Amino acid sequence: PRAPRTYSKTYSTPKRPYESSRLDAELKLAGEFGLKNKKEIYRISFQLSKIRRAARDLLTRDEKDPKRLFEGNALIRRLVRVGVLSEDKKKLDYVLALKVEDFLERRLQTQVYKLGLAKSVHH
Amino acid sequence: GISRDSRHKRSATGAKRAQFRKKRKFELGRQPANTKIGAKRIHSVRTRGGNKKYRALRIETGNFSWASEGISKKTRIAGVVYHPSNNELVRTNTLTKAAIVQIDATPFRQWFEAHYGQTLGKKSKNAERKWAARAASAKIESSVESQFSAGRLYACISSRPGQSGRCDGYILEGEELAFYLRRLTAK
Amino acid sequence: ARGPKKHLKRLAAPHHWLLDKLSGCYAPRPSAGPHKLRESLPLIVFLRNRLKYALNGREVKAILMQRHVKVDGKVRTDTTYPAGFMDVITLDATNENFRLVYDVKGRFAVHRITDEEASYKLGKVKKVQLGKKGVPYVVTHDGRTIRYPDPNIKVNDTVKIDLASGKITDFIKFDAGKLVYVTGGRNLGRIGTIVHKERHDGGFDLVHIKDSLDNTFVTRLNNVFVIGEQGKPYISLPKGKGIKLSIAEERDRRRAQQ
Amino acid sequence: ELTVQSERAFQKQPHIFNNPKVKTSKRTKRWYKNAGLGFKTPKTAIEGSYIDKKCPFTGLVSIRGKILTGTVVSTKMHRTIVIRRAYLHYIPKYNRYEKRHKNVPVHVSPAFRVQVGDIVTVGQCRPISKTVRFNVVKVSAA
RNA sequence: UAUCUGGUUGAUCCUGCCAGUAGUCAUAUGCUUGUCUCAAAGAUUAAGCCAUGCAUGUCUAAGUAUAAGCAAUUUAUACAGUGAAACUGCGAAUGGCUCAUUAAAUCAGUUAUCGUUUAUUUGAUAGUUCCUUUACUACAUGGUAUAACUGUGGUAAUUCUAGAGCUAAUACAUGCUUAAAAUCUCGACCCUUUGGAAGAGAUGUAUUUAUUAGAUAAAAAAUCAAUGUCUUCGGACUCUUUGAUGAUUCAUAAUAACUUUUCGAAUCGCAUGGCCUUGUGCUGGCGAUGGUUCAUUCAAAUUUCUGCCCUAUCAACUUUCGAUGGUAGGAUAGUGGCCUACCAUGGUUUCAACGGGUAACGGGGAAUAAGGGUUCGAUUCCGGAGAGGGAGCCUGAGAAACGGCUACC
RNA sequence: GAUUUCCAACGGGGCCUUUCCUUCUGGCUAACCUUGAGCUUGGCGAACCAGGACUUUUACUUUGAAAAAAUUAGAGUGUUCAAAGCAGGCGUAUUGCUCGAAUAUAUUAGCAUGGAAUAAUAGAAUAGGAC
RNA sequence: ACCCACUCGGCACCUUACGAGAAAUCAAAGUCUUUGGGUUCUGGGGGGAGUAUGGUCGCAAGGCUGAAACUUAAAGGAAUU
RNA sequence: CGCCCGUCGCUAGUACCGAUUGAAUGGCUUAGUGAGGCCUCAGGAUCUGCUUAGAGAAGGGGGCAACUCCAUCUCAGAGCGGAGAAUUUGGACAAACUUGGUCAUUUAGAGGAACUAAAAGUCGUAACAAGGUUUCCGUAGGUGAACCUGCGGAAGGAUCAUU
Repeated sequence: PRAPRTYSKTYSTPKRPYESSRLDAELKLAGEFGLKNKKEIYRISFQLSKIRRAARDLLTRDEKDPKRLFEGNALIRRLVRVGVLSEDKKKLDYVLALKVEDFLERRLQTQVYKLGLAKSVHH
Repeated sequence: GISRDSRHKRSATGAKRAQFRKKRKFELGRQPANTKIGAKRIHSVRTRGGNKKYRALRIETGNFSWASEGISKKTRIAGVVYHPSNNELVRTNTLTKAAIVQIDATPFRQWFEAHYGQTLGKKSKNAERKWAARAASAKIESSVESQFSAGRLYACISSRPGQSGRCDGYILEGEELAFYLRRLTAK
Repeated sequence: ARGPKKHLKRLAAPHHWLLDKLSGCYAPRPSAGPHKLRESLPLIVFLRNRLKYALNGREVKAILMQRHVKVDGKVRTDTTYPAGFMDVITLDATNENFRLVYDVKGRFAVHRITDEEASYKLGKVKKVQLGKKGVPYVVTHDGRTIRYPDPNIKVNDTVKIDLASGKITDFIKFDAGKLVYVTGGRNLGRIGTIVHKERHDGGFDLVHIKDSLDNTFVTRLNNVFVIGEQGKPYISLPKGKGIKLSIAEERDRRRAQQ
Repeated sequence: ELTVQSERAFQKQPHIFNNPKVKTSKRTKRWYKNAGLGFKTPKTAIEGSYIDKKCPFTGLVSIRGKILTGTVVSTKMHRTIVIRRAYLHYIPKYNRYEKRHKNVPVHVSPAFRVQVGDIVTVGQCRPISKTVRFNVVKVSAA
C-alpha cells in the first residue's frame, strides 16, 4: 500500500445557515456578479477568513522578528501577485480589511466583462 | 521443553502474570548432563547459531593442574568425595563442576621424581646439577605430601563438563585444602 | 520478527534520500555493507533520481553490471550497495567521480571531484587496539581496517586512505582548530572549527564548534568528522561550505539571481 | 556475618591465588577495581575479609549505566536493601503535580553500613537477581 | 472563526433540562444521479466454516550434463553450443492478512550489553597439518554410495513407493605436500667442572583449564640465592618495554598439558606469456566459489527511569509444589529462581496492591475548541500477538514456522 | 560625515566594600621584580591542562544535544483553476545551462550547562564540634 | 451593690447597602467575570428510589453503602395583578 | 362551578423475588487417566570394511614321478571395527479426556409483590385558605383507602408586640 493522498475541504458551511441578512448579502453578490449556486461564495469566504486569520496571527508577532517578517512579505507578495491586494497599499493591515469583492473581481468572467469581451456576466 | 521465561514467573508484587506469548525457540533449555563415571561417550548438541556443545557423559580421564607449582597433566578420575551443593551427586558418584574428586596422581608423582630428584615422603650429572639449581623449593606442605605418599589427591573442578565436554581441575592446597579436609573428616 | 527483514516501505525511507513520495509502493532496501542503511545512499536511487543517467531499475542494473561503475576501487555489481559518506565512486572513463558529501540542507550533494580527489580519501577512525598476534589496527568510519597504523593515531582522528595500497598516507590529530563536517544530527553538512570540547565523563561528548561567519553551535562528538586543518581543508568542499544561510536572505538572494 | 567462610563451599575471588611457599603479608591478595565516575572505594573494602562476588569493588560486576539516589526503608532482607524513590508526577490538565513513590530493591556490599533512614546512591549494574538491578556505591549516613 | 434561540408562567426574574444549529478520513438507509482527478471498501455481530484456481522457486563465462533431447564439431578423439529432469548451494524465518489474547504486559520517549549470538555483503585475517613423524604414507591430486535413467510392479485413490542394473560433485568420508632464525625442554660430550656443548624433541590455530603479566604519584642508603652484564668482581650498570575505557578477572602475549580433534583450498570459467632445455620440466593474471577468526552492517535477545480505561457492591495479596535473597551447581549463546539441594522469612500495598470488566494491540495521529479541554485510533507508517485451541519437534545462522511435520479436540 | 567624541534606557562581566568568589603534586608560568635603553631569562601552577582533598540532596527555571516519515503550520511552483503533486525554468535547442525538492511543531520521562529568587531537608548544645 | 470612660471574649438586636444575591434577605450569604487564603463532604432535569440486589452491624424493628431497566417535558425557587 | 390524592376494575410494557439438587458460554486449576515429540538406559535386526584362516582344484613358474610358489566361481570357522532401524528402562515438556471447585456475562420459569402509560370507571376528600381537626419530620401501632393516634422535634404557622 502506497502513501495516502491528502485532501482538504475548500468551503466552510456557516454556523447560521438560516437567516435573512446574510442570505440577502450573498444573493445580491451572486446576482450582481453572475455566479452559480453559492458554493464558490462559501469557498471564497473560507479562503478569505483563512488568510485574514493568518494575517492577524502575523500581526500579533513583534516587529523585526524574521519569523513574522518573511512570512509577512511572502503573504503580501503572493496576494499582490494574485491581484486582490492593492499595489499602492501593502502594509499587512489592508489584508485584514480586504473583502470578497476583489476575490470575485479576479474571476475570469468578471475580468472578461470589465475588459469588454462578452458584455454580460452570464455571457 | 524447559523455558527460561519470566512471563510464567509471578510478578514482584505477587500477581499471577497472564501468559502473553508461547514458548520461543531462542529461550529453550536442555536437560542436565549428569556426567557419570564410565566409558567415554560424548554426544554433540547443536546450539543457536552453530557452536556445537560437547554434552559429556561417563568421562574416563581428565586434565588437572598444580597452580601452586604450575604443572598440568592428564589423570584418571577415581571418585567424588563431597559436593558443596548437596550429597546425592556424590552418592550417585557423578562428576559436576566445583566437586572435590580423587585423582590418580601417578603422573604427578612421576613428574616430581623426574624433576626434583626427591620423593614426597615415600645418575645423570645434568639431572644432579638441575636439581641443585632447583633446590630450596623441594619443600612440600604436610597435607599435600601426606596425600602424595598415600596416593590419590584431592582436586576441585573448574570446567563445566556439560558445556566444555571435558573435565579440568586443580589440586587443593592451603586454606581450601584444610577447610575441605575438615568437612570430609567431620563424618 | 522471527528473523531479519528484507523489505522497507516507501514511508520509512530516510528523508535525506530525497525520493518521490509515491513512485509506486516500495523503496530500495540497502544491503549489508560499509555504512548504516539509515545514513546510506544506494546506487539505485543515486543514479536514478539524483544524477539522471538512467530511467528505471532495469537500466541502472544494466549500467552497474556492464563494469562501468568502480565504487571505491572494485567494480561492484549490487544495485543496493550502501554508499555512505566520504566515499569516492569512480564512473568509468571521462573522469566523473562526484564524491558523496552532505549539502547544507542535510541531504547529499553531487559535487564533482577530480582524479586525485578520487584516488585519495579521508576516513574517521572509531576504534583502535591490537588483535591476534598483537597487530594494531584502526577501524575507520567506512569500515575498512588498516593493519599496523601510526602509533600517534588515536581515537576520534582522521586518516588518509590511498585506496591503492590500503595504508594510511597521513593522519589528523583531534585538537583545536580542526574543520568538522558534522556527520549527522540537525547540523548536517555544517562546516566549523574545534575550539573547546567538554570532558563529559559520563559519556556522550559534545563540542561547541564555530562556523566561519560567527555561528556558534554544539554537536555531539560522535557526529563530528575532521576533514582538515583551519583554512586548509584536505577535501574538495562543495558550494555553500556549511554556511547555513538564513531563510529570508537566502530567498532574497535567489530572487535577486532570478 | 563476622566469619566470611560459613557456607558449604569455599567462596573466593576467581583466578586469585596466593603461593603457599611464600611469606608476603596479607597472604591472599585482595583484587580491587575502581568504580569510576568520581566514586571512591572505601578503606574497609581494601582490607575486608568478605568475597561478595556481586560487589563492584571486588567483583566482576560493572556500574555502567545511570546513578540514582534513594532512602533505605528495609534492611532485614539479607545482603540487600530496599530504597524508596520520591518523585512528582505532573498532570498537564490540572497544572499540578502528583505525589508518587517507587520501591526498587538494590544490592549493598558488606563494606557499606546502611541503616533505616540514611541516604544512598545506587548505579546500574547487570541483573543480579529477578528484581534487583542496582548496586550501592555511596552511602550518606544521617 | 471567545456569538445563539423556542419551551414550566395571567405576566416577571432565576435553577434546570428538552429541542433546534454546525462539523465529523463516523457509519447505515431513502430519493435521484450528466462530466474531470482521486479514492475507502466483510472492523463493528461469526479470530465462524470453506467448494474451486493462484500466491517460492532458482544457472552464470565461472558446482555436477553419455537425456537413447536439439544441432553443429572442421578449435579439439575424453568433454565443450543450447539444453528436459535430477543431485548440489541458497531462499521459502521476506512479503500479505486480522487485532482474538494482552492493562507495568505490549508500546512510546529514553539507556546498557564490561551479560550475548549473528548467514548475509564490506575490509583484513593460517610457511607449522607426515606425530616408532628410515616407509607407517596416492599429493601428477586418492576412497565410496547414490539421484535422474533403463526394465518389474502394487494401489480405487495422494507432490505414494519396493525390489535389479548402473554411473559424477562445490555429495559424504579420508589425506600429506615449501626457506629459516629466535625461544623452551631433555640431554650426551668435554668434566679444566669460570664451565661451556654435539645432538634430539617442542615451538600456528579452535576448545578446556591454572599461573605470570597486562604497568605507568616524587626523591635516598646498607646488604643477599650464584658475581648476571664486564672487570683492579673495587665493582660501573645509567638504559630498563607495555594499548584502551570513568571503570575490569579488558583486548593481547608466554608457559604446563587436553581434545569422540575445528581450520589451515583433494573446487570452477576464460586469456595466453617467460626460464633453460626442447621436459606436456619449471615459473606465470582476471576472477568465482569455499574457508579459521576479528571489525562493520543486517539485525535478534533481554534491560535502566517515566508514562495506560473504569471499578473498594475487590482491603490485604504472595509465601504447600517458588514466593523475597544468598551459597554452590545445571541449562541457555549469554545476566537472571530460568531450574536444582541447603539456609534466612522475607517482597508489594489507602501514594489504590490484589481481584473484576473492557463492546481495550499500543504509538505516530484523526475529529472538535479563544486558551484550557472532550472523543476516537482495527485500518495505507513503526513495534507486538496470531494462521482453529493448545502442546512437541527436525531442518535451518535466524521458526515453537503451520501455503514444515507429529499427538488431542 | 549610515558612522565615529557622545551625552540617556536596557539587560551582562570583573574588582574593592570583614564576602575563598572549593586547592595541592608537575609540565609553562599569568597578570612578568623577568631590564633589554622600555620583546629583556624565573613576577604567584591555571592565563593552558594532567591529575589528585572534598563535593548535602533537591523541587524549579533558561539554554542545548539527540529526537524516522506521512500527517500539522507553512516557503517556492500555471498539475488549464483547484483538490494536487514535488516538479520545473531558460536556450545559441547541430551543441546545453540550471534554481529546488524549505523552515518550524515534538507534551511527559532521560542527559549536560548559569541561579540560589521561592518551597523542604542536615549541620556545633549532657559537644566524639572545626581547625 | 451601683454610675462614667476604655478593652477582650460571647448570646444577640436596630437604620442603612461601600457590596452580594433571581428575589425573599445577608455586616455575613461581602472582599466571586477586577474570577486563586488552606481544607473536608455533597448534587447534575422530575419520577423510578433512598427501591432491588451485593456487603456490613443489630435479639428484634431496622442502621450504613447503594443501582439499573422504564417513563415525562416540564417538575421547581423568589416576587407581581 | 379550581387544583389534587389514595385503594380497587380493565389493557400493555419494564424491573425484582421465585421451587426448578436452575440450565448453557468463557477464564483459572483439585485430583485421576493420559497420546505425542525431546534428552538419556539398552537393544540389535540389516548393511559393510580389515586381518588371518581352511577350501575342492583350472593355468602358469618349477621340479618335470609325486610334490612346491600364486591369486582366481565358492563355502566351515576366528577376531578387529563403522553406520545402524523396529522396540524400549528412566527424566522433563506435558496436548487431551473424566470428575469437581471458583470467578465474569447471559436467559426459561407457575406464582407473588411494585413502577409506568393513558379524553372520559367505582369509593372517600387526604393536601393547597385557620382546606374547614394548623402543617411537616423521626418512632410504634390500627383501619379498604387516602389516613388516625401516643411520644419527641421544626415553622417551611395562622405568632417578630406585654416594662
